[PDB]
Amino acid sequence: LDSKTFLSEHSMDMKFTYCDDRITELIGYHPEELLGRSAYEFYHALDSENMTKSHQNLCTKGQVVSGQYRMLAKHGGYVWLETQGTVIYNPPQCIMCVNYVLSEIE
Amino acid sequence: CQPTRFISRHNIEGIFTFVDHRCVATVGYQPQELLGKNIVEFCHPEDQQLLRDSFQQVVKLKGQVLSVMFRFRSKNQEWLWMRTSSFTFQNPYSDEIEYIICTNTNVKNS
Ligand SMILES: CS(=O)(=O)c1ccc(Oc2cc(F)cc(C#N)c2)c2c1[C@H](O)C(F)(F)C2
Repeated sequence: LDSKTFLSEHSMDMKFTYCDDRITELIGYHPEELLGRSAYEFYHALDSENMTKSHQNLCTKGQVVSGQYRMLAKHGGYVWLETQGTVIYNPPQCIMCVNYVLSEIE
Repeated sequence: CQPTRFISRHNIEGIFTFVDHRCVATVGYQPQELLGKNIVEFCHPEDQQLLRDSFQQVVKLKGQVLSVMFRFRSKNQEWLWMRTSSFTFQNPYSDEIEYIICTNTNVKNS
């Protein structure tokens, strides 16, 4: 549960601006190699249209639960995850993601 | 038979900045589904790096043609083989940052 949960932060274009180090012992990536890159680079092809839809829901509602999707692991295979996303607006500034790893690797 | 092919322009990062509407019949997305997203996001995980290094190289090649083959995810979520031929353009009356002109064709890998 907890040791399977990490935070990431995203710009409104879905790029990583920050990621917890915890993503290393779970998916392989180092956070630094993640920034500047679209989350989109990483979804499995079959989840892509669904994530697009959640992103639309996230921008229109302001908070969403993604439902289940797969992320290309660092050293091959795909890890299942579920994410809670929350738009932080100020007076849209960024997207906070709470990411829970459902499964192990492939 | 004429290959399906479409024109696009990108910034040096790879973001679509212009899309020729011939893309509908080539990859099934509308232009505005492409605009503002990086071309790497429609690319196969095994080919993303090569595409990134292609865009990096295209700028060092003195405006000559760079070609690359990669799998592109159609609006159907099918992997299509694309040959993208690209080159820089930089208007020599100015010193504005060069951008990248792409021709994108559905080809056979065989
Ligand atoms: C759609 S959602 O649940 O808010 C969501 C989930 C993961 C999201 O990004 C992530 C975060 C992560 F740890 C792994 C992956 C993957 N694969 C995508 C994003 C979202 C938002 O679109 C976003 F823009 F904040 C980016």
